[PDB]
Amino acid sequence: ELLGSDAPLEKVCSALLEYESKRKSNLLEDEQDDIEPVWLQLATLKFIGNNRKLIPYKIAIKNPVIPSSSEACLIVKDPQRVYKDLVNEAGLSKVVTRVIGLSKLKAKWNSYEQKRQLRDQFDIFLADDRVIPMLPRILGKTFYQKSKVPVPVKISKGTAEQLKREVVSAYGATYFNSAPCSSFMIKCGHVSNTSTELAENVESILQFVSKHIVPDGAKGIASIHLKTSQSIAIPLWNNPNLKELIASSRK
Amino acid sequence: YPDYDDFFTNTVRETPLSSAPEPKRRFAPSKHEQKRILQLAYAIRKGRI
Amino acid sequence: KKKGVLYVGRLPHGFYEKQMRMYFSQFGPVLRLRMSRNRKTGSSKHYAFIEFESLDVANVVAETMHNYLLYGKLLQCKVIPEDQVHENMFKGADVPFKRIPHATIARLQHEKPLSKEKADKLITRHNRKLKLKKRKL
Amino acid sequence: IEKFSDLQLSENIQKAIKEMGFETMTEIQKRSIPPLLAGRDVLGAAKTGSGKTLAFLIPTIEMLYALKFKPRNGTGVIIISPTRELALQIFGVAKELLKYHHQTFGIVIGGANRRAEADKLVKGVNLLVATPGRLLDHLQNTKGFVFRNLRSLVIDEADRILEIGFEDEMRQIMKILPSENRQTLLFSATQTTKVEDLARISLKPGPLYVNVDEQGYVVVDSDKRFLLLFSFLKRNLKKKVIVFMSSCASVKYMAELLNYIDLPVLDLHGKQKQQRRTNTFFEFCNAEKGILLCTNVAARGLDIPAVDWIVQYDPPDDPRDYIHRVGGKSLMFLAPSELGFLRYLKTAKVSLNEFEFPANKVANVQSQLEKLVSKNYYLQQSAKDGYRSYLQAYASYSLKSIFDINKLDLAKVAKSFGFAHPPNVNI
Amino acid sequence: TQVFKLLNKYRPETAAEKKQRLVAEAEAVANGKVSKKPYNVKYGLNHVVALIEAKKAKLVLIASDVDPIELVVFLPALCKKM
Repeated sequence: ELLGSDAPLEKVCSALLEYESKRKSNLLEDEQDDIEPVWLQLATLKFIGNNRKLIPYKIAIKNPVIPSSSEACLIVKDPQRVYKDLVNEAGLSKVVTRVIGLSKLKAKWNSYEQKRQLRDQFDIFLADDRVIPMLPRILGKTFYQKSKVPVPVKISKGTAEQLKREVVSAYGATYFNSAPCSSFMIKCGHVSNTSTELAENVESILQFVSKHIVPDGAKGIASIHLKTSQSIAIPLWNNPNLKELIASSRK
Repeated sequence: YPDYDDFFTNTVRETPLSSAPEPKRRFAPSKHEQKRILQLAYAIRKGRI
Repeated sequence: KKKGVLYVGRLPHGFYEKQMRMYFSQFGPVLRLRMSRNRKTGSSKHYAFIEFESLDVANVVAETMHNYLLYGKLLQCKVIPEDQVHENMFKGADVPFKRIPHATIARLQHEKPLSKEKADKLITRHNRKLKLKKRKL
Repeated sequence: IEKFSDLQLSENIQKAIKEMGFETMTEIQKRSIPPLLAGRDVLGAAKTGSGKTLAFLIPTIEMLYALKFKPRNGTGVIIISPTRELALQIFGVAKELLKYHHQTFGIVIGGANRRAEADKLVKGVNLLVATPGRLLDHLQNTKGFVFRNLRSLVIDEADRILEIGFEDEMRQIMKILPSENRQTLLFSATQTTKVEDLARISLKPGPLYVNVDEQGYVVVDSDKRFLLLFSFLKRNLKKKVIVFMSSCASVKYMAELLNYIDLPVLDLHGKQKQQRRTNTFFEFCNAEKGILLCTNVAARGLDIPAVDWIVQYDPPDDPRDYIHRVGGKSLMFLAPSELGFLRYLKTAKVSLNEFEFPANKVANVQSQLEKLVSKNYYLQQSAKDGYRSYLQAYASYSLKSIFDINKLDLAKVAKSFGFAHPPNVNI
Repeated sequence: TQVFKLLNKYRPETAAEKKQRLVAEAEAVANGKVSKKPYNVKYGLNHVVALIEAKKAKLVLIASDVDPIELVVFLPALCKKM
């Protein structure tokens, strides 16, 4: 309803799931449960970004997009033994596979090959909130262009329960990297999600977008589409007032 | 004055020359220094150092 | 006499056009110097070409700077024979690159003063744009 | 005669048998041990895993106690095994049985330090487990090796022994060894003409006769063999996987390494304790999920439970037994130089499918793997022993045309075992 | 120059520096009391030859003016063989 006083959801995403299932068409051994992701497209009436803010937006979502089996590398400010002990204490070893101090990340991974090796070893890169700004360097375009952007996990006080809470929140939230553009794509989930779950993901993302991405929210929104990596951008909703909004803004 | 003939070192030997087993000193902290440390600790106790 | 063209590759970051000319002019005068750069951002492609007034000078520079351990990189200096040296290969030499901020221009193009006729020329037949997707359905 | 306590054995053997967890005798044990205790020459035929190991070890150890043998008496018992891995398996059992004894035990095998084995022999080894090739070498060249007091001789799987190519060595060994007052044993899985011929020359006249009687392959290079395995095991952690190898030292190293990189695995090696191995195998059978490592010889005779994946990490030392062993999913790791195994399988009339993998998904933890192996003394020592036993098992393979050690690349193999350069292992 | 820049990061500790470190440990033992393996360049002719023959050497740096040249005349070939 926040979109245009209506919510043309549900039916649209169920149709997208039916399309995704229906256009199905050696044997391989290293198999995964990877499925086509759900991509929500959103067009605005102005560039929402002044510059690429290399810090993702922790869009909390109730159906996690990151599979729970994903291994995490935690990037923390030195010392490193402290947070290695905390992860072991809180039982995150199956989740936070490796903890790397910042200086050790700066020294031991200097080559692009080393950076690429470290990048592919892990599925998600959690990073301490007070070391995110360092990470655009030390990682470069190997991470920040090849779809591996560190996530700002807030562990400043550093105790077992907050680490667990931040990690589960980190997996439970989707991330979008704001860049200068009028149109942007945000992950809502995967096809394995049901029609209701994806729709719940869509509405939560739109609520976050209207507040923290588009300064004027739905009035700033131009059109919305649902899509996967290959499918049609199915139009979820279009602005009913854009005829006058574009005239007022562009004057 | 014939040119140097590498009839033996023209190829690389893949394995180490020795098959002797590796001792444990090379994986444990040094025993010479631990002996020296205990001798120094003695001299500190006796006021020599 | 003969103008020798020298290719330098694996340039350490920061060994750019000003640095190359200041360094290579030591061996002798440098006629045209161009280091390849990307279209969109103008960042260095880490290789360059230099023209020396005499091919012998280019031979001396090639023999002294090839496989030069510089900032962890071996500098690849090899003379290109003139029969594959192309006349346009120096196009834009000695001229500073212009980093066009396409994101910034597109931003202004998004949000610039506009009039009613241009708004009408913007909306066009968006219904047809919706209709084309509906046919795809 | 139902239990081991039925037999009139000494207390030291009784305590050893109780420790190993053997209470009920098998059919071959019932038909063999009582006549063997009386010094009766026996020609035995038995299937895989019937219990022949305890069948001939118990009477000959009881014999060793009765004669009160000492190291200066030299060798009193010689047990011949076709291969190193079976010889090491027999040797391990003999250590368990002779735990509460004073008679000395020793093993002389191929690919081992011969200069060290000769020093062992001159000291006096009462119970000797040996391979025909190395046993003949010691019987000829080793000065100080005493075997004139030999009273017991046992041959295990002679049908396999002749197949490997020990026709000349076996008859040479018989000619050298004394024959008078020597209780001789011959166990065989099959009764071929060569077996009966070896029985007639070796066994005393009128011997007592006892008789109790769909594939998948991955073509992976040697250096990527472990990395593909580790990635595959991580992928199928929530399943029931059983992996077969060619060496107990190889099994010990992989189990130690996988537990060090935090991949919980089980092994049928333990500390080479029979009770522990039975307990571990029972644990694997009970749990619906879990992964167990073991050798082909250890599997031989063990009832494989319902397993989601059966993996042949190392080639099979008995391809004839392996093809009938199959009769979840079966996978076998193979190398490009070993692709002749496909032709042999086709001649054996077994259907096979091919499993391929993308190089992207293979975990590239080689640099970390060699770091830990170099940084850990016990990991390194296990890696060197696992690597050495792998090549020795590879050199002794029956299929010399298919599994050629010369065609094998030593640098790649060591890379799998955690080495930047191959260790100096002598064959 | 670049080789010696790397070498100078791995110089062995001077006898005075070694004494200072060991006394520091001695005080802890004396009053109240796990370390990482050291890292340094390898020297000594017999020691380096054993390292090449063990294939542990990553880089060998041979002096060009060893007066009895027989001391290192075999070294380049040995490094080539290994």
